[PDB]
Amino acid sequence: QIIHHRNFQSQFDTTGNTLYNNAWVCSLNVIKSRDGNNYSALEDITSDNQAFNNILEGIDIIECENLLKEMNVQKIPESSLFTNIKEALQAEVFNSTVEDDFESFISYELQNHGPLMLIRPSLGSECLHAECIVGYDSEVKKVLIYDSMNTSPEWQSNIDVYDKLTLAFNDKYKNEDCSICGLYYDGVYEP
Amino acid sequence: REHLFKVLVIGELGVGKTSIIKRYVHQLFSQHYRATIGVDFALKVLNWDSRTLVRLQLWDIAGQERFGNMTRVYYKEAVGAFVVFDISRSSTFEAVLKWKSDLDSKVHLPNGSPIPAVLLANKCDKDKEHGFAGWFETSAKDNINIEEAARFLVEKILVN
Ligand SMILES: Nc1nc2c(ncn2[C@@H]2O[C@H](COP(=O)(O)OP(=O)(O)O)[C@@H](O)[C@H]2O)c(=O)[nH]1
Ligand SMILES: [Mg+2]
Repeated sequence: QIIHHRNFQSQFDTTGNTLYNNAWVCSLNVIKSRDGNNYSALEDITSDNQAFNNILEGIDIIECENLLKEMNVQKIPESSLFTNIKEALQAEVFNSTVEDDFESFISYELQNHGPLMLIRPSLGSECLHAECIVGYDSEVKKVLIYDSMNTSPEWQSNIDVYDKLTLAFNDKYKNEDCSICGLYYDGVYEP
Repeated sequence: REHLFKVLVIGELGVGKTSIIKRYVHQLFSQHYRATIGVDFALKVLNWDSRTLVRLQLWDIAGQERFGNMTRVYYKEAVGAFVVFDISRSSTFEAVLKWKSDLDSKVHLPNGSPIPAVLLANKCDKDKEHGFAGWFETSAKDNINIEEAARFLVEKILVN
């Protein structure tokens, strides 16, 4: 139903032979851009920023926490529909009632707050990763994900997206420097 | 000409999985790899031969190493695997079978056969058939056999 229109950016180079740690700028560009354009984050990435186009490491976690406040990137408010999902994420269970609450949670947040940015522990790396929830489809039960590791937006199943959310909200995987993990959104978006 | 292979790096905590990836991909070694916001997995591009280019995805099991259970979003589409243990610790070698069994329950080749899995005897600076296609005495600190083990895995992946 709810599908937002944003430009996709890969953190790989054009040939796909170079992998940059640009997940932070890519995801920030997704939630801040509009109507298939690109947000102007060039003042932050070009000005002698060692965390941009870096093949070894990305942006510092505490430095990224302050960057989100400057760009009006807010954490989603702790609502009751969010709390029920978060308690289900602590149990790592995805039954029908949880899946229905997940469907209504993602639908509500995408409608009222626009595309969401997920900061979570990486799946195949020691660091953190950032990806974006940009659409949802209740017919096929899939979520539209803007993951800069891929070459294009991807429709992923709900339980796969649910397992990604588990990394950011379950206490098993949260380290001492995972205080930035969670779901964010553009503070200037309005439906 | 271009191939994309996803390979899992699994094992117990403190055996050298992150160090092996950092040594092979970034030619780097240290005892504390700080965390940033950048990537979901590692990438290594290989000029395998004159007519083949191999892009090797290295997925560090990372936060799932203390619990030993594999999620689909992690292991999906995997075609190879490194199983790493520490030779200086006896308990870390014991859990190699527990990782190999959990690996054999989740991922498999398209024909149903098990995926090529290489056993890494890390910290080698300081056989039994359970399904492993090979074994290597590797050292992330001294850069020993890490590059050979990668080509040995890519070769077994290209056989299929
Ligand atoms: N001497 C030596 N030390 C190693 C080697 N590989 C890893 N280490 C050390 O083992 C410690 C933990 O390894 P780590 O990278 O965290 O392995 P992981 O927990 O499986 O990701 C690090 O402080 C490294 O210095 C090796 O080949 N030789
Ligand atoms: Mg590690």
